[PDB]
Amino acid sequence: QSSEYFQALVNNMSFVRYKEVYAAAAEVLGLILRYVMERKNILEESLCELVAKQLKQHQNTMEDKFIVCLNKVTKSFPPLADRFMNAVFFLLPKFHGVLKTLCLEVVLCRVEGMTELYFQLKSKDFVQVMRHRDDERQKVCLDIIYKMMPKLKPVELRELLNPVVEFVSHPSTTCREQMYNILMWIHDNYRDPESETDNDSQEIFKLAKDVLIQGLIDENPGLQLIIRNFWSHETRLPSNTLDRLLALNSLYSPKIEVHFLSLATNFLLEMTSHSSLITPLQAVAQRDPIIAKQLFSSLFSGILKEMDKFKTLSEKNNITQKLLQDFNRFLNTTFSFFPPFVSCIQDISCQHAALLSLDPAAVSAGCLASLQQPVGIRLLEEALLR
Amino acid sequence: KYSGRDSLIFLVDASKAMFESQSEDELTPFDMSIQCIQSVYISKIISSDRDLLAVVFYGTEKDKNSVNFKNIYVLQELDNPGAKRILELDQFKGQQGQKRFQDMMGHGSDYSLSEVLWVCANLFSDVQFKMSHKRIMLFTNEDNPHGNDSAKASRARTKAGDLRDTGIFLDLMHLKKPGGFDISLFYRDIISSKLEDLLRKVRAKETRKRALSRLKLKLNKDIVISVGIYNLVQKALKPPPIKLYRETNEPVKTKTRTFNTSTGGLLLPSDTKRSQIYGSRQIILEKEETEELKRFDDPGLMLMGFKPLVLLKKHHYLRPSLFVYPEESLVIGSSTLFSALLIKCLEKEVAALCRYTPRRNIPPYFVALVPQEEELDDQKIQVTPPGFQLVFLPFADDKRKMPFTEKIMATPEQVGKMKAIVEKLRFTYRSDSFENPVLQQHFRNLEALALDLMEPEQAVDLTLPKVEAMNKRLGSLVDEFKELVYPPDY
DNA sequence: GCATGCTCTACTGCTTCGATATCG
DNA sequence: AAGCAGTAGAGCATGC
Repeated sequence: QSSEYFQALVNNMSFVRYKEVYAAAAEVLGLILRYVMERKNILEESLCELVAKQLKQHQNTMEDKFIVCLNKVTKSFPPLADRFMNAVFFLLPKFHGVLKTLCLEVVLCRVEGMTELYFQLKSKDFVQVMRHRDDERQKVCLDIIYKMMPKLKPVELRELLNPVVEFVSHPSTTCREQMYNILMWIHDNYRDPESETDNDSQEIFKLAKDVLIQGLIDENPGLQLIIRNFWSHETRLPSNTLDRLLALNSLYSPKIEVHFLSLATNFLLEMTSHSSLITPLQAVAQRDPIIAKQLFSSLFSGILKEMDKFKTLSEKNNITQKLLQDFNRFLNTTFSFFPPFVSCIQDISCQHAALLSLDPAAVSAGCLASLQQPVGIRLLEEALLR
Repeated sequence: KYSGRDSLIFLVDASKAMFESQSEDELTPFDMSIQCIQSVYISKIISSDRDLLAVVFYGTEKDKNSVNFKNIYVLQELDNPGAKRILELDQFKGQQGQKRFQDMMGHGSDYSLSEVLWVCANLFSDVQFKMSHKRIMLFTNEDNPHGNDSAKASRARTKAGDLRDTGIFLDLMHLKKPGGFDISLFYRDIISSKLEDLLRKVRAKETRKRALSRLKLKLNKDIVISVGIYNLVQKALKPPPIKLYRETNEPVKTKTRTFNTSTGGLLLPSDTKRSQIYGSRQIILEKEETEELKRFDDPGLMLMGFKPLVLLKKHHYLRPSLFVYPEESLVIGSSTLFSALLIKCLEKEVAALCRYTPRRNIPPYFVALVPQEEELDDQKIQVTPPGFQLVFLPFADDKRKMPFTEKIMATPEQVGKMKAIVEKLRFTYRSDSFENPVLQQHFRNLEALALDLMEPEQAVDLTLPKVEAMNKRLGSLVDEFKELVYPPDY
C-alpha cells in the first residue's frame, strides 16, 4: 500500500554518503511530487509533508547536502522552498564555489510573485557578486534581474544599472545577450515622453540610450541582426523617406564613428520597396570606407534634390537650420577624428547655399587634426565667395 | 562539533522610562543592564574566551546598520571579548553615563518592530563559521510595547517565528519595573527576574573537552576491544608567562645553541654523548641508548586476572583516576562486549586487573578497573555516566616506613562529648563552590591592570575557618574537653 | 603498440593545543 | 587527539 513505499524512498534520501543515490533520489522525488501535483486526484498531502520534514531534519546537522537536495528537488518542483526561503537567504553569504551558484539557482525560481526582495539581496551584497569573473553565476544573476525589473522603484534601478552595463567589454555572448535583453525593455517602457516626471526616470534613459548605440559594433554577428531589426522598426526610427535620414543624426554617439557612414546608408538602403545591383552595393559599402563615403555623400544630396518639390518654403528653412545645427554638433563632439567622415561632412556641406556658414572655429581645429586640410580650405573659400 | 563556537547578542531597550529613574531613588535599570553586560564580558574574557559577543542598543534617536533602517544603532560586531570593548562600553555608567549617552546617541524614539530582529539575523548571517548556540539577551521592562497597533504585533510574531525557524532563540533577562514578578502577561508567543548567574557565580572556570589516549585492551591474544581513556579531574593552573620586549612591546623569540669545546666553534646533535658517574667510574652512551633502556611493551591494556572489590583498601592510591569508555574505532560490537562485561562485573562485584602501557615507549603499570553504573533521575540529574574507571596501584618504594612503634590507650570519658561536638559541626558536604584563592586573586589582579580601575579588587577566600563563629556555636565545653581527665599544667 | 591525456580517493603530513615527564 | 589539505598514483578514453 501507499504508506510505506514512499517512506522507504524518502528514507533512502537520508543515506547521505554516496553521491549517486541521494541526488538522484531527490531528482526522482521531484518527478514524483510534480506528477502528483499536476495529477491532483492522487493525494500529495502525505508525501510533500514527508519530504519537507526530511529536509528540515537535514538543514541543521549538515548544510551542503541540504542545499544540494533542495536544488535538485527544485530543479523540477518550484513551490517547495517557501518553507526554507529564509534559510537559504540565511545561508547565502556562507557558500562559495559551485554552491553559491546552487543557492542562486534556487532563488531564481521563487521570485515572480515574491514581494520585498531588493532589501535582502542588497543586504547580501549582490553588487559585489555580480562582478566576479565566473560565468554561470553571472548568467544566472542577470536572469533574476530580468525578472525583478517591474517591481522596483527608479530609486534603486539606477543603483542596479551602474555595474550591469559594465558588461559590454565581456566575453561569452549569452552574458552580453542578457545584458542587451534587459536594456531593450528599460528603453521601451521608460520613454518619459515629455511627461515632466523625474531626474532618475530621465537619467536611466540616458544610460540606456548609451548602450543600445555602442552595441552595433559587437564581435558576434547574428546577435547584431537583433539590434538592427530593433532599430529599424516602424515608429522607432521614422520610416517615411527623409525622416529616417534626419533621425540618423540623433543616434550618433562618438564611440561609433568608425562605422557611422556604413550604418547610416544601411538603415537608409533597407527600405527599398534594381535588385541586381543594390544588394552588392549594400554588400560592398561596409568593407571599405572610401566608396561608402561616396555612397552616403550621394544619397544625402539625392534626397535633398528630391525635397525641393515637396516640403514648402518655411519647412525648407527649418530642416536646413536643424541640419546645420547637427553638423556643428558633430564637429564639436568627435574625439578621435575619422578622416573619411570629417571629409564627408565638409564635402556634403560645401555644395549647398544653406549649410555653408558652418563654424570656422570648428573647421580649423577639425582639419588640422584630421589632416584633411584641402577640403576645409575649399569650404572657407566657397564661403567667402557668393 | 569540537571546534564549535557560541554566540550572544545583547539587545538593549533604552527608550522611555528605562532611561528615567522610574521616579525611584533606589536603582536605575540602564546602569543595571550595563553592569550585567560588563559582568558577562568580564567573566567570559577568561572563562570561555573564544565565543562571539555583540552589543546593540535599539530605540535610539540616530541609526547605524547595514540595511540602513531608523532608530537602530549597532555598536560593536561579532568577535571575541575584548578589553577595548569593555573600556569603550563602561562610559555609560551612572548619570554621567546617562548624559554622555544622551549627547552621544540620545534617548527616546518610536522604536522598531520586526526590523530589529531583521538586524539580528543579518548580524548572524555574515559570520562564516560554525555557530552552535544562537541566543539573544533582551534587556527590557515594558511588556506590551506595541499595545496600540496589532499589525506590528502580528508582523513581530511572524518575524520571531521565522527567527525561530532557522535556529535563533531569545531569553529576555527581565529588568525589575515592578520589582517582584507580577507581570504575568501574555508574552508566550515569542519566548522559548533572576540575574544571579549573570551577576556573580563564575569568576574562575574554563571549558574544554578532549580524550587524552585511545588505547586497546587485549584479553587473551586475539580478543581486542577499543577504549577511549578520558580524564575527568584535571588540576587547572595559571597560564604560561609570555616573554616580552621592553620598548617595541613584542615577544622575544629566543634561540638556543651549544659550543665552546675548548676551541669555541658550534655543535650538532651528533658530536656529544650522554653520560653518568657512579663513584669512580664513568659511563657514556648515546641518546638512543638512554631512550631505549626503558622499553618494555606496546601501547595498550593487557588483561591479567580478576578480583572482587574487597582487597583494595582506599589507604592505597597514587595518582588521579581516569575513566575508560567503549569507543567506536575497532568494531560495531565492542560496545556490546563492554556492556556484557559491565553487567557481569557489576553484579558479581568483580573488578578487572590489567597492565597498562600508556604510549609508544613507557614502562608498564598495573591498574584496576572498577565499574560504574549511571545515575539520572526525573529531572535528568545525570550525575554519573556508565563506564569503567582506573585506579592505580603502588609497587615497592612508594610505601615507606614510619617510626610506627607507638601504641597508647586513652579513656572513654570523651566519646560522647566528641559525638556532640561533631553533631554540632555537621553540615551536608558540597556539590560545588570551594574556589581557588591563588588563581582567583591572580584573575582579579590581572583585571586590575588592563581594566586598571583602582586597586586589587575583592579577594574573599572560601577556605578559611571562622573561629569567631565557631566559638559561640560550639559553646563553653572547650575547657571541659581540654581538662576533663588531662591537665597540661605546664 | 604502447605514447598520451585525464580523474577520483586513501597515505602523508600540517597545525593547534592539552597533557606529561623532567629539569632547575 | 582534532581537524584540514594536498597529492601520488593507479584507474577512464583516444593517438604518431
